[PDB]
Amino acid sequence: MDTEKLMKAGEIAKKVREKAIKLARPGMLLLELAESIEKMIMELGGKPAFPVNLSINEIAAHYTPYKGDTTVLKEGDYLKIDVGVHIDGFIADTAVTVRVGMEEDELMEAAKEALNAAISVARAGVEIKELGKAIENEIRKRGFKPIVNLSGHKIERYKLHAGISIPNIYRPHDNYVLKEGDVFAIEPFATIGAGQVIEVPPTLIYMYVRDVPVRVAQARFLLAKIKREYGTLPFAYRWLQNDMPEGQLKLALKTLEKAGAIYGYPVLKEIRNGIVAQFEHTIIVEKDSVIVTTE
Amino acid sequence: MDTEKLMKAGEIAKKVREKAIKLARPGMLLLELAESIEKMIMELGGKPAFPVNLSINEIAAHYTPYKGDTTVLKEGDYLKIDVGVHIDGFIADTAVTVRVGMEEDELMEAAKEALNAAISVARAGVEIKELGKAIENEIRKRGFKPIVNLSGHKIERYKLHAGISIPNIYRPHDNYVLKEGDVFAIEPFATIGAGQVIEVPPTLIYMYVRDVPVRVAQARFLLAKIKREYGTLPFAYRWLQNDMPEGQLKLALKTLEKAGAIYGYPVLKEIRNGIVAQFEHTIIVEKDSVIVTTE
Ligand SMILES: [Co+2]
Ligand SMILES: [Co+2]
Ligand SMILES: [Co+2]
Ligand SMILES: [Co+2]
Repeated sequence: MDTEKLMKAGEIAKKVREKAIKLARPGMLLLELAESIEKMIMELGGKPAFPVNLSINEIAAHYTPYKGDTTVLKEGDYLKIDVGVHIDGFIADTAVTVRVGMEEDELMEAAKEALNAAISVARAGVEIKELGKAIENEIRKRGFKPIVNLSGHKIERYKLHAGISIPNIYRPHDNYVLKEGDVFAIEPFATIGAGQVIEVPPTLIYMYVRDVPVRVAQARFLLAKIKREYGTLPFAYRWLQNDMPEGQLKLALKTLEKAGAIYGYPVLKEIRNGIVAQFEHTIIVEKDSVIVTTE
Repeated sequence: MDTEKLMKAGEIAKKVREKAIKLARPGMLLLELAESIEKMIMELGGKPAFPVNLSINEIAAHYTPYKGDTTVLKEGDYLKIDVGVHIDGFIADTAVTVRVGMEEDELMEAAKEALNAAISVARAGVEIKELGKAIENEIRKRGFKPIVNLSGHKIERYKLHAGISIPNIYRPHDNYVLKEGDVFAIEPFATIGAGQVIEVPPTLIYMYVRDVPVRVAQARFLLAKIKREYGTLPFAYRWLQNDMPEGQLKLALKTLEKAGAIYGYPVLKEIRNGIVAQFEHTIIVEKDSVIVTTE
């Protein structure tokens, strides 16, 4: 409803993402990197739209450190930094892949070019299948495979994944027409593996879905807290770690997940352990072009 | 508006579908089969929602005979019969695979069970991803591959493919939640091939997409007929082969395509030419269950 906040969120997302790239040096602790970016988001005037994802190599997405994580970056690691910022619910979602301490390679170039190719065809009145075809052709002509179950997505106020997605493959019936004012995150994922991700432990990210009558008090009040503190945007297990002892925390989240009150987003790994590269920008559809808010 | 028109469309689609199975015998002309099915739809009181698709073996979908087509069913052929009926815009979309002159096999069973699995979990409140998972699990545990770029779809009045899809694979962000009153066609495709379909000539089905000024007169009268008789639902090239000679028809159709008035839907073939099996039903989502309009 207001492009000013979408542009502000995008400007902030761009700034933090570019600083995150500078911090991604061999030896950097992931936890330290994550907290710096999220603090930087704060210091600039926005709130995180979701916890910063730092996904290494075959880990495609949904990895955000936790208090006690000793993972450090290593030279040669294909680190995907996925950052989201929101200004009053208006979101900017962007991502880049850095090969730690090294230079970009062909796998990375395929994902980045696929993104450029989809932005180039996007405008009001274009069918989503057109973006999908653009993305897939760029990835496949370079000898890589697109990830079929991870895609771009429509973004609405306080709703990161609005329902309509922009696949990284051409689907003949993806006939949703981009409308003026539509906000979408386009995110090609390329890999040398099979082209599919699966969920694996641990679950570091969750999202509130519904108020469920939970009996045990500890879980009942956590839902209430999650509810008004995070609302409908994804939150990290890390964000709740100092609020209560880890043991009961894990139990409460489980109880809430088992009752269907919140849903967990387990780490996503490429099925054949193939390295995954990803690039992403958020766009606002205009009549004849698109505005890339995170560029 | 009314679940009654939806129920009515489904009853006719089922009857017609059950008749088509009986006629799928060796030596049957696809053209004879398509014409009989479509005439029966009209005899029963409905109008085709799309032309009867008769897709054999590696041809996954979008094949509908044309006048002069000599294709006949051979014993052993995996015939996918996809039929749709509408009653004043309210659609029933259903499909079955028959191994011509033979009994059902594991490939067909996987697709069928995948469908039954998705339906058993569907009800208001469930995210689309849960249906994707159910489908993918039944196809994969039997050793086959779900088709990644062909899938189920939300159905709206006079809109066969409404935007929201139900994939045959699990995607973690398919979080559209089924709502009471939603109408969807669940359609698992399974194959022994790679699991992906590509577009190949000919284009035997088209669909009116936008009201554009046509400079040519026969193209303009043609578009007038399309808008008048088919509206926004797909139509077969076959349905127009009598209005004007082939050459005039081809050129008028190309002018309309270039003008952006209609969109062509080429035949879909499994990329590694693997046999494709498909089953499909239309469902109306209820509070605690679903009505399968096409059973
Ligand atoms: Co992102
Ligand atoms: Co995204
Ligand atoms: Co169908
Ligand atoms: Co269908």
